[PDB]
Amino acid sequence: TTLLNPYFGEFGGMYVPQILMPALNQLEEAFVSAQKDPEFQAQFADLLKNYAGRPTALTKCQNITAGTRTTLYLKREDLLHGGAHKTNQVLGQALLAKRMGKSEIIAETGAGQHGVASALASALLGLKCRIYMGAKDVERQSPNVFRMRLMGAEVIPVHSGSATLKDACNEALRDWSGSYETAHYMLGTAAGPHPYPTIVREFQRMIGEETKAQILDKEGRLPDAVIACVGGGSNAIGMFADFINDTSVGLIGVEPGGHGIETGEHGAPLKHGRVGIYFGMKAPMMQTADGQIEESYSISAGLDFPSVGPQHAYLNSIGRADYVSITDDEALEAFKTLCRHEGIIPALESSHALAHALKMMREQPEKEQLLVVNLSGRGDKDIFTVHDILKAR
Amino acid sequence: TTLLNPYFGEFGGMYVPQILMPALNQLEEAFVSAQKDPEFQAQFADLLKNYAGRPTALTKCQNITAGTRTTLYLKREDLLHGGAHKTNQVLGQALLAKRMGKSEIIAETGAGQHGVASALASALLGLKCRIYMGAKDVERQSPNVFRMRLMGAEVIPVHSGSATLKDACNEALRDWSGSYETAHYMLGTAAGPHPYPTIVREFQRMIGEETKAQILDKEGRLPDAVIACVGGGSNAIGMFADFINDTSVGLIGVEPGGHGIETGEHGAPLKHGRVGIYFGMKAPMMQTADGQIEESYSISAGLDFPSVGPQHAYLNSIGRADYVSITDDEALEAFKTLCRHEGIIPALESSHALAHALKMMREQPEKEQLLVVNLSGRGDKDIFTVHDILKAR
Amino acid sequence: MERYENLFAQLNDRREGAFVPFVTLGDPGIEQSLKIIDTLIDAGADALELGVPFSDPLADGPTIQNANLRAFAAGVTPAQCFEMLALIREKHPTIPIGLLMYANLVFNNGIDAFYARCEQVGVDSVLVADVPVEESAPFRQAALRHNIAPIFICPPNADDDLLRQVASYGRGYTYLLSRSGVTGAENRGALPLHHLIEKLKEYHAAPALQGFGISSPEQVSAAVRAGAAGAISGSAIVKIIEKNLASPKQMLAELRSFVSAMKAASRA
Amino acid sequence: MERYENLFAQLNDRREGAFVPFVTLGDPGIEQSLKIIDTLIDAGADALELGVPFSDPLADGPTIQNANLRAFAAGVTPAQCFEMLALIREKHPTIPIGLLMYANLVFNNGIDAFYARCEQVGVDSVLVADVPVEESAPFRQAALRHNIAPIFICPPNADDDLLRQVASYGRGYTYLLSRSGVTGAENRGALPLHHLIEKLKEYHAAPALQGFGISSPEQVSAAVRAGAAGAISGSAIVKIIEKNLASPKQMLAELRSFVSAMKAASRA
Ligand SMILES: O=P(O)(O)OCCNS(=O)(=O)c1ccc(OC(F)(F)F)cc1
Ligand SMILES: O=P(O)(O)OCCNS(=O)(=O)c1ccc(OC(F)(F)F)cc1
Ligand SMILES: *Cc1c(COP(=O)(O)O)cnc(C)c1O
Ligand SMILES: *Cc1c(COP(=O)(O)O)cnc(C)c1O
Ligand SMILES: [Cl-]
Ligand SMILES: [Cl-]
Ligand SMILES: [Cl-]
Ligand SMILES: [Cl-]
Ligand SMILES: [Cl-]
Ligand SMILES: [Cl-]
Ligand SMILES: [Cl-]
Ligand SMILES: [Cl-]
Ligand SMILES: [Cl-]
Ligand SMILES: [Cl-]
Ligand SMILES: [Cl-]
Ligand SMILES: [Cl-]
Ligand SMILES: [Cl-]
Ligand SMILES: [Cl-]
Ligand SMILES: [Cs+]
Ligand SMILES: [Cs+]
Ligand SMILES: [Cs+]
Ligand SMILES: [Cs+]
Ligand SMILES: [Cs+]
Ligand SMILES: [Cs+]
Repeated sequence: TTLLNPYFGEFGGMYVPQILMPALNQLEEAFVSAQKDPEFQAQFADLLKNYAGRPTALTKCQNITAGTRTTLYLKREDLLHGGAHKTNQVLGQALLAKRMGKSEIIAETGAGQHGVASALASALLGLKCRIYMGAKDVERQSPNVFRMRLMGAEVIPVHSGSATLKDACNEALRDWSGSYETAHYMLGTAAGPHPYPTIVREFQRMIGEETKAQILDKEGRLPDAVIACVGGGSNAIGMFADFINDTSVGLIGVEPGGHGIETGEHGAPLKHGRVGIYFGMKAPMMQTADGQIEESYSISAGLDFPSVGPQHAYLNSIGRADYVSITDDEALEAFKTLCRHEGIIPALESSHALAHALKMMREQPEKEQLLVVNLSGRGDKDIFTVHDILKAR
Repeated sequence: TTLLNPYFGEFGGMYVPQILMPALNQLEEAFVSAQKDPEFQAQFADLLKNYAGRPTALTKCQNITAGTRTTLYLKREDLLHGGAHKTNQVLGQALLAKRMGKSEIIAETGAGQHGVASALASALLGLKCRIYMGAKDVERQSPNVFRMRLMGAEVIPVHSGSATLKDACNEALRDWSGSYETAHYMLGTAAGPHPYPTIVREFQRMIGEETKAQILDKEGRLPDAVIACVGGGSNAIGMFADFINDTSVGLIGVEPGGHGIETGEHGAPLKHGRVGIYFGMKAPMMQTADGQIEESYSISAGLDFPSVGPQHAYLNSIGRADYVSITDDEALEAFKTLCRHEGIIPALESSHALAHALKMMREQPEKEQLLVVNLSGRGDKDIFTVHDILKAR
Repeated sequence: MERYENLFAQLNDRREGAFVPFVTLGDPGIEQSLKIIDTLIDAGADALELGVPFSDPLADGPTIQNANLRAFAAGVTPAQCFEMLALIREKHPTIPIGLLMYANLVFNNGIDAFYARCEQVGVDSVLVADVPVEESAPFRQAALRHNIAPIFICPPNADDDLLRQVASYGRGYTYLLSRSGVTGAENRGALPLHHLIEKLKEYHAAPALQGFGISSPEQVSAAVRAGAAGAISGSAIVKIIEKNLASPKQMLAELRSFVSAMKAASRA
Repeated sequence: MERYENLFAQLNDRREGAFVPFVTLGDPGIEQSLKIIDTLIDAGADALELGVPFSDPLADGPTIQNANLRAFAAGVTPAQCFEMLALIREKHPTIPIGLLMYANLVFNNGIDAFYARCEQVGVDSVLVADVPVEESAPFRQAALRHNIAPIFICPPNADDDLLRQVASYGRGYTYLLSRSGVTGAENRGALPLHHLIEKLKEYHAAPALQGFGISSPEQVSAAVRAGAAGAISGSAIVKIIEKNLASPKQMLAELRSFVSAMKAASRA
């Protein structure tokens, strides 16, 4: 029994061990209560404004689109405190934890951005944070691991399974299944068991709300399409949510194509995986023929996740959103193009969204179209990844 | 003959070769014209808002000050596009260059932040950017050098003299003395020959204007003191300017004390140097007994400059501003404290300002005081510097 | 078949509890796992709980995580597990055989087809660790269509509605969790407890087996004395495998000694 | 003294231009620099322009930047430069001696004291490269109090107000820049030009010496033919030092040959 629908059509649900059901029910009840509480809303808005720096800008990119009939805006989540959109929802989840009387936070992280976001929110709000991270990721993300430790979080390497993100997800749930009475699990994307896909959407939806107000102000009309990269789905559902009922506005999600879909080395389960049940949800995922959860792949560590949030699978199934993929090389070219023509260094994750907008423009340069790309993060973290490839070229 | 006063009491002036005087006079005239031009003002405000993300937040830091009678706010220039306040004035100077009909930018840089800021502004606004950087700095600032190159700027190593910032300053002026008809010299701080100290103040003064409006809104009164680190003086004069005529508001500038003033390994010429004439100005500087320009020192590369803007020397001389110093170890402790208690990673430069505010609080914890620290930049760039020392501890 | 009902009737006739080991199928390889399982039975196991190696066993602590990893190092697949199961049943016609599954392996190639394959090889029950009663409908319906008992879990803090649901929906046995958290011998649980055991009987639930943290004979005895029909032990068994990888004959001797002691504790 | 006025009167009597080399004092060391300077004089230099090594010579291109660096490698200080100057004057009583200074070295220990020291050692002029006429008052006043000519610079695009100021304020000679940019033989300038030379004479300026980029005899001849009183050459001289560091006797022979050719070009 739940207060809210745990499914988006066939997708979603609460596929956790029975021991965790009361934790999910408690979290759902606290969320529903918080959403009706003007004091909670005011506290959350105050942190977003005065600590994180909302509203983020909406930047018109004129140099990129010169000579075409594309008008392109970037929603500047790269300017949010922490350098990515993740900060929005970790602030809201930290406030929910405190609402429930919890003093401890557990989080998973792959690339480390969610771990850093969780650590910063926990430092600000007086929570004791522990972060699980696959040992292979710990090795390759020293800068983020050091940030987490500077902010007072405990970073716990995970050596089981593939020692990457999915194994950290498992370990966070294993810990929670024994510690839920005192700890909140701060899940890092719009995935996992209900109520997380709903909570993360609602704590990211200011992205799209602001974009709508900003584009109305600047252009006097809604966008023809909003475009966002899809790792687990949080930044994309945050951009999309407020537009879902504006039926003229296209919603385009961009999964990582890695070395190419045909190589199998990609992270595009929504369009090229198979529905399964894992991490608490029924959703498309990267899996072997037998049903073992497979590793995904992208040049961008932040998009390298073997499933997708269930609301995206649902929006795809009904045709409300379209999903495409962008390869490593396409994302790299978009990264270089934004640096050189707009003076903005985008996250490699976000560069997937930008690359698809550039393709929309270049393929049909006399098509009149007003596009918004969600620039989910900044790309300082990526300059050496980009260096090391451009060096080998 | 000039339109504006080139001096702040005895400090300042236009100590450049005669060949450069017409370039300075042209720049002064274009600036005076631009300051009266509502279209220039509107264009500058539009870039600051929609590209750079102004206004920046003013964050109340409650955890840091718990148990004391200090109320501390941070002005969040770390949230500006580029991660430091430098972006404000490079946008204004790029617009002046275009006003004058110039298509090329020359800039100097030490730590590389000004080079990156100059490169980003030039990419956005269609200018061809070349950046001089001492060869020793090129070697130690690979991340920034790569950012500049990604944004399409030419980075030219300088091997003369000490192969550091002052030598890059010389080389920028050498180039300009032959190229001024087509290039603008985008000087990186509130120093150098008139009109630069004035222009850079006016293109940074929104820091203090916003702070004043924000603190009035939140507290109903002006701060007891505003505190800012001083490399060349731009972020500090940007914070101070709008408060100069509010005689109750203390203005505190913090120079780097390095290993300690008594060691001579510091960057605090305003309080511990000697007036000289160099880089176009009469100002306190780091110099030998004979008058050779000496190298300064700080853990923070961005504060490591052997002079100071002339308006700071003037404000000090009349007692309107007070200047203090903070050592490497004090700055490191402030960096760690802000990370752990507020979830904000500050630039090591800005950590000097914060360290002095923490001392103000800790030394006199029952003194009622409302303080604003200018958080000039974010400290992602510093995590390995901080790592490498905390590793050796 | 109803192998659990026959077992529990026989044990009741003897005022005896069940002792039920868990192992991972194919740990440390297929041939040694078959020998391990024969040893457990010869030493007195009343029933078996058998895991199919899964990439992401999120209800398991490190001991059983490592068992899954060893089976994968040996190339063990679900198809090989079903071959093993068919052979185990051909050797041992009455022992109840329960599988410990994760949902994706059941759902992968169709839920109905999974339970049909279980029926074909002679499995008696399936516990899907990451499907709570709230999500269980298609799993329990497919299990019952193929004469497989769907096993559900009663946590220590189970409220009345949950007890009612577990009692109504489950068959074969009711899993009584000793504590929150994940599998592991390093963490001893409760304190079944008695209230839950009594309410389950009131609601005509399948007989209770206590599991999680059961690593000693005294715990087996206590579980039965508290009114449970028996006890399950996994990590304590799997630790003997782990400890003796290099010594497969010693492994079998230690398993036999341990299981014999654990089973002795369940007798009246 | 007025050594420049006497020189220019003598040269005028002969319908002759001045040839004035620049070198950095103490490049490549004190003793070799003294020999270099004696060589320049014996080869026909009419006057000297002599740089005091400075950390930040922002009007100098690479050739002279490297001269300053060599002098610093030899430990050369301003006090050692003044010792050199006193000795040069004791050897050569009539040759005009001009210093090329940067402002901080003049201002360092007091402007008046600097020009007093120049008078004491027998310097005739000081050109402070980074003090424009607009900032020159305390420098020119101190120079004149100590019987030192303050040298000012006329750029190629000098307007009438600037010509008037340079003509009024300067003494000894007027520096006529051949082009924008910084010192260097790699960049030839103009085209003095004639209009400027004529306006300077109209305003009774000190006689003009053309400098920047003068590296060949033909340029010396052209400067004088255009109405300048002579020409200054620095980088071309300093390049001979740089080229022959390892061969100090060859260095002196090449300097002599070059200066002799350059001076020959100034004769009627
Ligand atoms: O002795 P231990 O502590 O290793 O416990 C062994 C248990 N093995 S099992 O197959 O019964 C078993 C039963 C239920 C499990 O998870 C669930 F409760 F969520 F469903 C996991 C394993
Ligand atoms: O022959 P080059 O091109 O090396 O020129 C040599 C000039 N040496 S100098 O001392 O007259 C001399 C004169 C003026 C200078 O700068 C100023 F114009 F800004 F004042 C610098 C050097
Ligand atoms: C984490 C991350 C993403 C991908 O995660 P989503 O939940 O799909 O938004 C994308 N962009 C950036 C910058 C990220 O840090
Ligand atoms: C460059 C820099 C400074 C020092 O320069 P000022 O001109 O004194 O402001 C301080 N803080 C940060 C973050 C910088 O990047
Ligand atoms: Cl459904
Ligand atoms: Cl085009
Ligand atoms: Cl951060
Ligand atoms: Cl369209
Ligand atoms: Cl559309
Ligand atoms: Cl799907
Ligand atoms: Cl003055
Ligand atoms: Cl305290
Ligand atoms: Cl940047
Ligand atoms: Cl006060
Ligand atoms: Cl005060
Ligand atoms: Cl001073
Ligand atoms: Cl034992
Ligand atoms: Cl020659
Ligand atoms: Cs366009
Ligand atoms: Cs993905
Ligand atoms: Cs306080
Ligand atoms: Cs400084
Ligand atoms: Cs017993
Ligand atoms: Cs001649």
